[PDB]
Amino acid sequence: DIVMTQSPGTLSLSPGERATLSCRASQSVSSSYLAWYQQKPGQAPRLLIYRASSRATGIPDRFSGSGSGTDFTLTISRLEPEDFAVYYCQQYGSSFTFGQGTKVEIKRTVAAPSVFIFPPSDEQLKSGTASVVCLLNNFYPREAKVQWKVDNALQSGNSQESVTEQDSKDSTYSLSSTLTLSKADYEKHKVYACEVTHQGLSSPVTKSFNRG
Amino acid sequence: STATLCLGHHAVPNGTLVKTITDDQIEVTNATELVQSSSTGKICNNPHRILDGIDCTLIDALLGDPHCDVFQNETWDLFVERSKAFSNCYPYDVPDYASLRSLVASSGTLEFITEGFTWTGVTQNGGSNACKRGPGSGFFSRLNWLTKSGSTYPVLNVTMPNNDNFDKLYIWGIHHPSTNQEQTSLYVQASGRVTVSTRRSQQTIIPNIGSRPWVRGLSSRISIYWTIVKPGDVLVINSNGNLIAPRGYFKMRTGKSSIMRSDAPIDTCISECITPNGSIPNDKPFQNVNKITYGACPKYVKQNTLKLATGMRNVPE
Amino acid sequence: IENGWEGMIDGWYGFRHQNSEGTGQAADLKSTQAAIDQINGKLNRVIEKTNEKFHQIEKEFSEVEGRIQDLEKYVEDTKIDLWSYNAELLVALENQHTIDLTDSEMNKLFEKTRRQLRENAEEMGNGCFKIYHKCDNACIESIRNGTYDHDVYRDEALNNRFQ
Amino acid sequence: QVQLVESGGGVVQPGTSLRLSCEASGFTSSAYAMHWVRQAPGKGLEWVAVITFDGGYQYYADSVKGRFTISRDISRNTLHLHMNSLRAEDTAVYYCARDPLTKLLPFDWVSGGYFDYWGQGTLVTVSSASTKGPSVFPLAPSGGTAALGCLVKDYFPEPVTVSWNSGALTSGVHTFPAVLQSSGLYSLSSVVTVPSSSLGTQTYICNVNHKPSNTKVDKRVEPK
Ligand SMILES: *[C@@H]1O[C@H](CO)[C@@H](O[C@@H]2O[C@H](CO)[C@@H](O)[C@H](O)[C@H]2NC(C)=O)[C@H](O)[C@H]1NC(C)=O
Ligand SMILES: *[C@@H]1O[C@H](CO)[C@@H](O[C@@H]2O[C@H](CO)[C@@H](O)[C@H](O)[C@H]2NC(C)=O)[C@H](O)[C@H]1NC(C)=O
Ligand SMILES: *[C@@H]1O[C@H](CO)[C@@H](O)[C@H](O)[C@H]1NC(C)=O
Ligand SMILES: *[C@@H]1O[C@H](CO)[C@@H](O)[C@H](O)[C@H]1NC(C)=O
Repeated sequence: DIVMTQSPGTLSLSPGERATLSCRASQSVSSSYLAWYQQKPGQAPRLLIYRASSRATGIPDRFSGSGSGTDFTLTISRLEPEDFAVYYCQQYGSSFTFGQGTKVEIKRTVAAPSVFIFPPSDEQLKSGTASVVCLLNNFYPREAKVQWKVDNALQSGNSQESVTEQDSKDSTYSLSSTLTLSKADYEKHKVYACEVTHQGLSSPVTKSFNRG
Repeated sequence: STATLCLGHHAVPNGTLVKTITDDQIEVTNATELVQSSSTGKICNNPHRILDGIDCTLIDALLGDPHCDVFQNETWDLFVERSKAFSNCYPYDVPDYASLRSLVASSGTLEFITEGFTWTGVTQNGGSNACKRGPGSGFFSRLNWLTKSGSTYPVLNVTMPNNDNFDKLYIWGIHHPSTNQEQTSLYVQASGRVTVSTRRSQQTIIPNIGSRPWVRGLSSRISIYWTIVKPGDVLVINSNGNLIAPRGYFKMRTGKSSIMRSDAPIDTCISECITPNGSIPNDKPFQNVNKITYGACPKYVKQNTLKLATGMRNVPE
Repeated sequence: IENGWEGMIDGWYGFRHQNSEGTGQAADLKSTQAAIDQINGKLNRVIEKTNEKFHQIEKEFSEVEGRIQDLEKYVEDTKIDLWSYNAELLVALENQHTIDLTDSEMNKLFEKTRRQLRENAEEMGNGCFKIYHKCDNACIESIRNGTYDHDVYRDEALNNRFQ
Repeated sequence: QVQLVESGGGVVQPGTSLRLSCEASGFTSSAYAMHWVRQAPGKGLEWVAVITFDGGYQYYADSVKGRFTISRDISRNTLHLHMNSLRAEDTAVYYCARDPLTKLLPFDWVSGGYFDYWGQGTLVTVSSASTKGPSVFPLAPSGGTAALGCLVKDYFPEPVTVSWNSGALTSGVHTFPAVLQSSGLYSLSSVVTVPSSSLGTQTYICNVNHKPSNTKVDKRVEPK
């Protein structure tokens, strides 16, 4: 079973720059039988290259494929705003197997997040549980770290989060973090805090509230 | 001691026979079939637009035979003429019937446009009990049976320009009375004459009086003719009797339309190759079903099987 | 060779050894893949779609008509005879060449092996090699995986061979 | 031209069975090798199954061997995938793809081909959860110029839709991907930033529509 290993995890480049993605194999393929697929979000993947270097019909001249044996690369000469997407590679040298995918995102300038914290809704707590929400609004790059602290007691295992796709105008991310607690545990403590650390912040920013 | 290293190839107990340039039969490990020889049995209603004629022939539908009025303004990729089709109208015949059927089938549309003809001097909309529509007598829906008005049948000299950017197909006819009595009693002259013409082209038929075998009551007939008028060119109809006038034109198109004769039922499925025996898949390069073909099809060949060896020579012990 | 091995079910070409440790059977993959790759490309050429044809001519008739019907018939008959011959010739060539290429693929596997065992073995004529040196299950798989050095067993194998 | 159209996914309970279908238009299915390829949500592409043009061989990924059978219907030019003994790990959108290369394929370790055309996908959600309607709760405002939103908790299955003032408010809106709670139910948040001097005078109503349960909720958001 040939395994396909793509690098890096995410790319990031400014529009107009040259991109270059890597695909390495666990064995030798068998004829450069290596393909490349593009996949915009919400769409099926579309084929770009086959046999490692042959452009598919209707693919612009800026996508080029290269490589042989074990190490293959996909070169995007100029980066047009249509090219930001996930790129998978696939071998058919032995059975069929897929890479893990390289997302190429837009590199804009560093953007500090704007932090908001939202105590649970009165209606919610009379149904047994209580949710505490934290907003990290329009930041870049994506990597951020939120941490909950109830009465400065570092919280773990009870909060989930999700992130939006890179915004289409300002190319930023936004993050939502939800601290599920029981009604029971909630009226024990007073200070509920959400602590954000991110490249665009000199020192960690802490937003919080007391109960009532 | 020592060691022994043996090389070889696989084999199988039962392999497949195939033909080569020298050997007539020769076993190999596997083979695939290059000749399609089977049919589901039905014609697939996609991707082609199939039109089931049912009890109508394309010409009847074209002309306006009452039970073929459902087929008005109709369109097809492939028109299917069933074998149960009959005529139930005025007894006609078309010189060059094959060519009319073909040229229409290729055009793929019975889209008719009625035109404002003016037949001053004669009685329009003639009918017959051989062509019942509704309660009483009737006619071909796309044809105008003209007869005398009063005691007179004046000489008709009407004209119709083609001022559109496409081609006009006109269908018209002439009438052949069984007797002289019927001739003068309808078209007061003793010998009729129709001359339909464009700028570049011209044809003119004289009617022929005489008894034909009795069909649906009549022993007289109609002869169907056609004329095509290109843009700028102009139609001129000229007759002092026995004319079967055109009510207008069919629009002419050029595309992948045609006609086929088949009694296979139509079904809702996909298939790109159509034969009289039903639809077939065109995966293989050759077919042995029917020489008659429509769409992307394997080529008809005489053989019912051609095995392509898909493995090495098979030698067991 | 001599005949094939119905007991091979994981490949098309391969080895069978007899040694000190036992007797084994392992299939060679690259040579199999080369024969499969060809026969595959072959198929791609023959199944390579068809020709679209829509409104043609009529090929059945209800009434005798003479000259034109005669011509319409002869034309289609001629065509069918011609595509029939083409089809009959196609499979014959494709098959002769198929067979030709699959036994040629054996003769390049066997010739690859002979060039490995420079002179540490002689060929019996069997489609087999007499190896003139101790060769465990680790040793022959060095022959299989192409990773065999002859200078190692050279001094040893030249001995048993020559006396 | 050539088209692939997959059919017959949905919410179904673990262990049960389910058949997916792929209609081929523009080409003969019997002239091509046909694949199934799936994509768990957020995750990447995973090959699942192949059937030769022959119908002669079938090969599967180990994660579905035994349980998934792939079939073709020459007569209807359609491709099927029979899924047995489903489970939560199988939850993905399942693609149908065409292979212009693989023709001969007699072992599970030989070369195949690339995927020429792709369908658009059909979603398979494998879960024990029952269809629940969302409970919509507010997120009240408190900065320079502050923010608000709705919490849409405990619903099943996806998707919900959220709008603000019935579509009148689009700029400055973020609706986050729904996360799966351990309860097995989904939950998401929608937030928006707005002028702060306008809180007392403008009204903000989030419109929540979850039609797998025929639920539709309009909640308002406001300080204190
Ligand atoms: C029959 O009808 C045609 C009408 O088309 C008459 O021909 C026209 O003659 C005039 C001159 O008299 C020309 O200027 C027109 O252009 C002609 N029409 C055309 C070309 O379409 C013809 O005179 C009529 N015949 C009779 C006996 O009335
Ligand atoms: C000849 O081809 C057929 C397929 O067209 C092969 O049949 C398959 O064999 C595998 C195991 O080898 C089975 O698991 C499949 O279910 C079979 N499918 C069908 C449709 O029969 C057959 O093995 C081939 N013969 C040889 C000698 O390789
Ligand atoms: C047929 O179509 C033409 C134009 O499309 C229209 O003028 C005519 O009235 C139609 N007649 C019928 C019976 O549909
Ligand atoms: C197809 O029909 C023709 C005549 O209608 C017949 O001679 C031929 O055997 C048929 N082929 C089939 C049913 O495969």
